[PDB]
Formats: sequence, structure tokens, C-alpha cells
Amino acid sequence: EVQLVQSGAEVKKPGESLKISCKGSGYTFTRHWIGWVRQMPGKGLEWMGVIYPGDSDTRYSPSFQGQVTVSADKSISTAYLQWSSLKASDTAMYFCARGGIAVASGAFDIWGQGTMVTVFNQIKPPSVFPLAPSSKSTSGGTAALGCLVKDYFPEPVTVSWNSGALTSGVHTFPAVLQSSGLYSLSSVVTVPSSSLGTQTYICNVNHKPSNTKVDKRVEPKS
Amino acid sequence: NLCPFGEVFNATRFASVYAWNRKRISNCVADYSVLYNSASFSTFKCYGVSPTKLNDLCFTNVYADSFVIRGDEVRQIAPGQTGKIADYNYKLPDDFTGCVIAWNSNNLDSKVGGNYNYLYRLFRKSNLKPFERDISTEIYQAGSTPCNGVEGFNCYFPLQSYGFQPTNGVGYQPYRVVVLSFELLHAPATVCGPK
Amino acid sequence: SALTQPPSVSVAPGKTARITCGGNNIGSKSVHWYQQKAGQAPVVVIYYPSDRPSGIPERFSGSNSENTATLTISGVEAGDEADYYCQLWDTNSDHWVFGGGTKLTVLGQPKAAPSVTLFPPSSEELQANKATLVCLISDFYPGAVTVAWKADSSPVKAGVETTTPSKQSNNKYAASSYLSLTPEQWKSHRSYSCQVTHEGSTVEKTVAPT
Ligand SMILES: *[C@@H]1O[C@H](CO)[C@@H](O[C@@H]2O[C@H](CO)[C@@H](O)[C@H](O)[C@H]2NC(C)=O)[C@H](O)[C@H]1NC(C)=O
Repeated sequence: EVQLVQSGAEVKKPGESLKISCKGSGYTFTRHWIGWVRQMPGKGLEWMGVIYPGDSDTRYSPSFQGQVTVSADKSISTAYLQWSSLKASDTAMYFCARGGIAVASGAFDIWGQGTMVTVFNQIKPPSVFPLAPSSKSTSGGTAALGCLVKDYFPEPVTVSWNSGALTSGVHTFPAVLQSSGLYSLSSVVTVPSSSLGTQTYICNVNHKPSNTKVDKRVEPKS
Repeated sequence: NLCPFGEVFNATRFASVYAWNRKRISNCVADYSVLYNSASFSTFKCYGVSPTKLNDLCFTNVYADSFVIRGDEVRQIAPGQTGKIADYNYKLPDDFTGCVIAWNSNNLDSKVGGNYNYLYRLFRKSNLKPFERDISTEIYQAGSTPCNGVEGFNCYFPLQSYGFQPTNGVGYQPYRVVVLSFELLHAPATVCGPK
Repeated sequence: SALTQPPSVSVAPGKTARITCGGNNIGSKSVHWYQQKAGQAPVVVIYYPSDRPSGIPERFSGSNSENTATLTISGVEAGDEADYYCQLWDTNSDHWVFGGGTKLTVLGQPKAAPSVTLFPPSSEELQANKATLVCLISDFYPGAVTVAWKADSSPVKAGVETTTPSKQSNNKYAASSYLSLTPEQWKSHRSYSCQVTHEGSTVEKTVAPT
């Protein structure tokens, strides 16, 4: 049974250090490569570096050389990945993979779970703004109200409409994780345009981590 | 449940050393003493084990690697050796535990006009790590000028043919070589001698 | 060296799917193919030539041309829906190189074009010296779209943040794209446009500063 078992998930602040371990079992640890691959949330795989535990030979990608360190301890069959100063852009999954031999020479035949590394700067309450439905929305048609919830940390943020009284036509989109490390989503409700001017639309946005809740009025202007 | 050693040793065609063939052996019993007892092999050298001790020992796995090389290149199939075969085609680890067997195969692998089916790697930017195998055919860049798939000045095809002729000397004979690797892995022992 | 894969590919069950990986002399280099199902670690499905790892069905195969490496899955099953990656060895620099990835979706339900709603910045946000354009895309399948933002009629690259498509409760997919920009450039252009491309068909929505 060939296996690569990686350390648990980590949550660190920017500028801090980090060292993840990755232990191999079921094979001769010193007779294979050990590489590190990065996967940003929802993005593709990126090779970072590789170490041969037999003679501690290291190869680095140009995009990662100097920003991260790869090492190994063959006495306990473990490989290490190390950051000296973390950035918000380092939030990602990190797989360690064994480098095959024979027909598998150029490939990575065995993989671990991956280690989730989250760089969290501060618990930030969200900024809530209205998304006006339209101009000349006129009777007899549908209109899309919304509110945009920007720059909050962490997940989740919960949105209801009219304190839960409005359920038909509501859709809360999954949030985007901006390169700044903060989240942003939007919530949209489809209502009869006739009710724009008679019925008021109240969006309720709750941030559990920041003890924050905002009630935003959505109302056409001009 | 005898180990299929006749499948590898008595196989009709071997592979080129750059693309050597690997066979995994497990879940069988093998009389290794019978292999040496036949005296048809010119080279039979073992590292980490004595030939008689094979029948008295068990291992997690066995690996049989087969290829064809030149006679004077058989000395390269050994730990810590150098040369184009050991560095570019087939490398053995410094702590290798196993055996190397080599025998003359002139009557089969040599043809009049030259046997151009057996190849080897002549150029490579870096040495192979142990038990690795490189079968890429990318044009080698011997100079500063990038080749970009164009063979020419300081840009050579990475593989060269052996060209075995029955009239060749003992140094440039085709020798068929098998390497037996023995693996102990903190797992059940699947290959055992008659013990 | 740049390895290029189509972002997505969709096939019907029982037919054959071909995923292509592009580059310069890839047909002469060692290329492998990995499969990664959602939530799992990658798994090797093809080594170089067409050697298969132990346990991989014979319907997976690899082929090559001077400028191309192709992974072929014949008789596609539902369980083959996953992200597929081509990987290069690059013996020149000893650099393992990674493709962009391709989401292979096996059509189980019918196809659905996306519905797009485009929201201009709120007046309160402009008063606060920020501006955000919200492109909300819903009710599409397969779950793979590409979003292009146009300031006026010229393409815009900076300020674009697009989410990964995710499954809705009705088993279709949704996504959003946010264009962040200062109020000055927002007022300085005649219009802004959001292009959503899905299965070769495009939907464009336009908003104006007025
Ligand atoms: C390859 O074939 C040869 C010949 O068929 C095998 O050698 C024979 O071995 C048996 C006993 O195993 C002897 O009785 C014969 O006298 C041998 N013949 C010759 C010509 O030596 C050889 O063992 C086979 N190789 C393997 C690995 O089994």
C-alpha cells in the first residue's frame, strides 16, 4: 500500500512562517522524487518544486524559486514545504506527489490529500450596497432587485428578503474570493414591477463572525 | 506457482536500453539457484546478497529489468558507475540490493548489414536518477542556439543506433542483460525460494 | 514554454471524448494525463506513449502529433466527468510543466443557455468613491462559461474577478463576474458591456453611466 499522508489544514496571518509535512509509506522513500503542486481555489494545478530524498537534490519552478523552500528528512520518510513570510495570495491547496520511476518516470503517480493553507488578515464586516432594478420598469413585467455584499471575511454571509417573508424569486449567488483575500457576493430577487412603488424591498445581510447585520433598502432612483 | 522467469530470460525480443523493460514479480516461488546452475550466462554478480542465499530468503517484491547493450558496456550496469548507459539510459542506486545477469546474444540480435533496431541515448542535459527511464525524442540543444525541433548545427537527435554485425568483436557484441531488484517493504513477503 | 488546453469539453454518454494539449514540440516530449474529480486529489490516467496505470480501463488512450498531445476516452461513462490535465517533463530544464486543465462534462440533462443580469454601480457606491459592475449568470448547463468585459468596445483585463461555476438547487450552474473600477473611468466611457459565452453562443449586456 503506497501512501502519501500530509499534515492538517493551517490558518495563518500574513507575514508569518509555515511548514507543512508530507510523510510517505509503503515504498522506498529515498528512491523517488517528491514534488509540491499548488491549486488555488477553483483554479488549475501549478508545479512548485521537487526534492530527491536520496541526495537532497532540489529543483524549483522559476515562478516559485526563492519564494518557498523544499526539503526532506529521509530518516523519518518525510518531505517539508516551507514559507518564511506568507501573503494573502498564498491561500490554496498544496498537494505533495511522488515522482514515478520506470514507465512513470516523468509523472507523479501517487498523491496525498492536499493541505489547505488559509491566510486570514482580519475578520472584516461586509459593505452592503443596493442594486437598483431598472429605469422605466413599468407595470406588467418582472424586475430584478438586489444587494451587493462586498469585502467581508470570512464566509459565510447570509441574505434574506423582507425578514424572510419574500421567498419567491430569491437567488443568492456564491461569493467570489478576490485576489485581496476578501469575499463578495450578490443577492437578487425577481418581483412584479407593479409592486415597485407600492411594496418596499428590504434586504437583510448577516455576518456571523463580525456580529454584523445590515438592512438595506432597494428602491429605484431618478 | 513457479515464478515466470522463462517469460523474461527466454523472451524472443528485448527492448532498447533507453526504453528498457520492467516486469514485476510477486505471488510465486522461484529457484534462483537453478538460474546460476545453468552456465550460459557470462556475468552473474550480486550486491547485498549471495547467490546461494537467494533460495533461503524472502522479499516483498522482485523487479526484472531487461535490455540489450554492448559487451564492454556491461561493466556500466553496477552501482556508482559512469558512462552514457549508466548516466543516460539505466542507472542503479548506490545501495542496490539484487543481481545483474548478462549473456552473449550474438546469434539472435546481430544481422548482416547491421541491426538498427536497438538504440541508446547519447545526449542528455542531466544524469538519470536511479531506475528512471527517458524515452523522449526531443532534439538535444548542445549550444546556446535553441533547436526548436530542427536537427542540425549543435542540435543532435538524442538517440543513436548500436548497429550489431555478426562479425563484430567481443567488445561490441550484443549482450542481453537482466537486473533483478529485491524489495523489502514492511509488507507481506510474496516471492520466496524453496525454504 | 506554454501548455494550452481548452477550458471545457462536453460529450454525450457512450461517445468518444478527445482533449487536446498544445505547445511547440510536445509530440517529441514525455506527456502524461491526469484525472481529478471534484473534491479529490489528481490521479494518473495515462503515462507517456499510451501505457496505462494498473486499474485504468482500456478506453483511455493517448496520441501525439508534432504540436499536439491528445487524450481519448471512448465510450464515455457518467463517472468520467472531471478535470483533465496534461503534464510535460521538459528534460531541458528538469521542469515538470502543467497544463491549464479541461473540464470534461458528460451530458446527463439537456443543454441550457445562460441568463445574464448586469447591474451598474449604485449611486451610494459612487458617492463612496468606488464602482462595481455586477454580471450575474444563472440557469446554464454545462457548467462552463467564459466572461469577457468590454469598456466601451475595447477589451478590459484588469479589475475582472470571475467565480467558478457552481451547482444550483435545480441542478444547473450559476456564476458571477465583478468589474471593480473607480468612478472616474466609470463616467469617462460611453458604456460598459459583459459578454458571456456558453457552448459557442454569446449573450451581451450593456449598461451606461447616466
Ligand atoms: C530457458 O530455456 C532453456 C531451455 O529450454 C532452459 O534450460 C533448461 O532447463 C532445464 C531445467 O529447468 C534443463 O533440464 C535443460 O537441460 C535446460 N536446457 C538447456 C539448453 O540448458 C532455461 O531454464 C530456460 N530459462 C528459464 C529462466 O527457465
